[PDB]
Amino acid sequence: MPMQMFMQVYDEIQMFLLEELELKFDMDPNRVRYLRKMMDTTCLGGKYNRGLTVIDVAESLLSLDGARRKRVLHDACVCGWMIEFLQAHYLVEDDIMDNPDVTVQCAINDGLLLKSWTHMMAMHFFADRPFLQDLLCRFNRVDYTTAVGQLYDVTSMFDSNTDFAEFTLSNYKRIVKYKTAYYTYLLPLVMGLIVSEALPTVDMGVTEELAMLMGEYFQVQDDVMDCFTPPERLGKVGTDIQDAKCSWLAVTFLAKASSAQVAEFKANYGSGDSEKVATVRRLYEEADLQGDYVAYEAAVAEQVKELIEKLRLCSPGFAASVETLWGKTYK
Amino acid sequence: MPMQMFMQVYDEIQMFLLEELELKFDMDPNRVRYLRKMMDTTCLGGKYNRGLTVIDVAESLLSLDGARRKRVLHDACVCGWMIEFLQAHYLVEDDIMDNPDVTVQCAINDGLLLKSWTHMMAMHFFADRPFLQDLLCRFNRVDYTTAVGQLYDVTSMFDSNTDFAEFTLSNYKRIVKYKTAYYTYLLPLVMGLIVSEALPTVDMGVTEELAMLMGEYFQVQDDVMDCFTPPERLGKVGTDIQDAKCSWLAVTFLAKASSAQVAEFKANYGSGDSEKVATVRRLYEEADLQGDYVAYEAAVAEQVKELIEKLRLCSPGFAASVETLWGKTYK
Ligand SMILES: O=C(O)Cc1c(Cl)sc2ccc(Cl)cc12
Ligand SMILES: O=C(O)Cc1c(Cl)sc2ccc(Cl)cc12
Repeated sequence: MPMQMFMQVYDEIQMFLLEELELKFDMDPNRVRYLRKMMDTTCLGGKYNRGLTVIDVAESLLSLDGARRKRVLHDACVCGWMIEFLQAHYLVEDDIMDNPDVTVQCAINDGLLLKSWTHMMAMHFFADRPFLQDLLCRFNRVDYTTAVGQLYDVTSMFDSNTDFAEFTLSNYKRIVKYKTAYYTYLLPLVMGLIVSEALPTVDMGVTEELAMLMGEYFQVQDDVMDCFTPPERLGKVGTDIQDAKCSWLAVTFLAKASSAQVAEFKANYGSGDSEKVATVRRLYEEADLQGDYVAYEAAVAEQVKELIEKLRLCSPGFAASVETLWGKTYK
Repeated sequence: MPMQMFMQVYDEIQMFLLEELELKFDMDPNRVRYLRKMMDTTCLGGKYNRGLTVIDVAESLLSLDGARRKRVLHDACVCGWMIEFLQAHYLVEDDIMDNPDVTVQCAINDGLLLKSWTHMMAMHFFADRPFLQDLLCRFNRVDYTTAVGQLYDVTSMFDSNTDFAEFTLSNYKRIVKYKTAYYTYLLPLVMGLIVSEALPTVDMGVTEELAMLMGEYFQVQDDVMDCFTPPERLGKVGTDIQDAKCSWLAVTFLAKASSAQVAEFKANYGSGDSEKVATVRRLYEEADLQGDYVAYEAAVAEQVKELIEKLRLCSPGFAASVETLWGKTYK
């Protein structure tokens, strides 16, 4: 029922958006079909973890009358597609960042449309909901937060706009929090609470802390996999070393390497050269970073498991949905 | 007083946005100063016609108590900077469209921040205004409209996503309406009405029609200047011919050229080659398009002058501000 409902609502949102373009925006069929294909290409195919989290949160909060239920679950699905479309928008923007060219014009246009669609679907489906303004404001603030996170990320290896000054655990956590944790972990949880009209019934502090911790757990595992998981298993080519990213491996290595090992890391980091990437990997391996990875994740897991209990004392149904979100990350 | 007030409010908005980043978003001074410079580079230096239109509309509607006045004029300035920042965002996106590259990453990031800033400044300055929701919805709808206009523009010379099928006056007007007229002419006028709480006191039909007509007048003159005004006088290098744009010159020429002249236009349009661009210019000159330009603009001017009178019958103060907006275009 969750996935089936989520896909049924996608068809509903898509038909609304496309009929609106045809009826109110003067769009010709060739362009409508082009946008149907583009929307399917960019919004479908993933795991829908962000979107499905909204549904899971709402169902927990209404179970713990069928007129309110049907409405809350539909609202949860629209909110879920708002986050999936926001994610689709970020992926398009990232694809331009890693590239009279009409393909680049179309990618920029696609990025703008996908973001505009999050507002169009909200303004329509939640038109007479009293939560519309708060939902829009929290969504916009989270989107802004992500752009700020991207600035921190993209400029991590620079400043005074090659320096390893910002290669610290505190800065790594700043990047993860802003760039990923707010829209991936916090926003789905918050949206599920908004639609359920149960936003003031939860300790936001513990929830924000949980979102940041789960985001941190996810990114550390993501960083390790980028470097060590082979492309056929990973589903992409890992480029963090070449890109000179402020990764968990890089910041952890710099705190435990010797002066000559740091000098060796500095001379080989941020290069496309196969042997320099391999030298970096050798340094991570020899510094027993994969042993430290196990313990770091376990300590984060202990903190997550503890905070869910504090949340469960005042918000039991919500804590079980935060538990399922965690199980999807801990997997 | 208008420009002085507008610039004073810019300093206020800038300091709010930058202090918010420093205090609430964990931003380091080097990045705050970088964003201050980027905001100044992208948002300042223009004529502020869109932003100043908001101020001019508000002042007409409150003159025709100092507590309501001071508030309405400040609100007009924030709305004006929302449109100027929206314009700054479109220009950045256009600059990416005409281009581990950190400069491209930063331009994409700049585009996202400038748009997010329109929401951040609205959510703060209008936090307890009853018009906040309507303002956000009308602004978002206009932004979406512009992205749709960009799709029509960028794909005008294509379809089934080189065809001159879409090189028609009706399609030219569709591009102008969506791509330019809604955010340049309609939005400043609408925002000035919103802040003045005088939105239901005007015939929206005549206003929308005026915005579309002024946008059309502006674009026809802009298209002609792109082709015939030399770069030192124009302030840019005119590239419409090379880019194979659906310009007023191209659509007007195709309706009055002979089969062999159309064949000559088709073989030379959309090329960077100096002699092919010159052949296109020769065709426009020989088809007496600059004679037709004079009459087309005069007919549009007659329609504009007439509709302002209809508007003046029920909304006199507003009509004088629509007259000043028109004088800035007719110049
Ligand atoms: O869905 C993604 O993009 C990344 C992703 C995983 Cl991989 S596991 C997981 C668990 C929860 C959430 Cl919200 C996201 C994710
Ligand atoms: O300001 C611009 O970008 C273009 C522009 C002119 Cl050039 S004259 C004029 C008159 C009114 C408005 Cl709203 C815009 C313009």
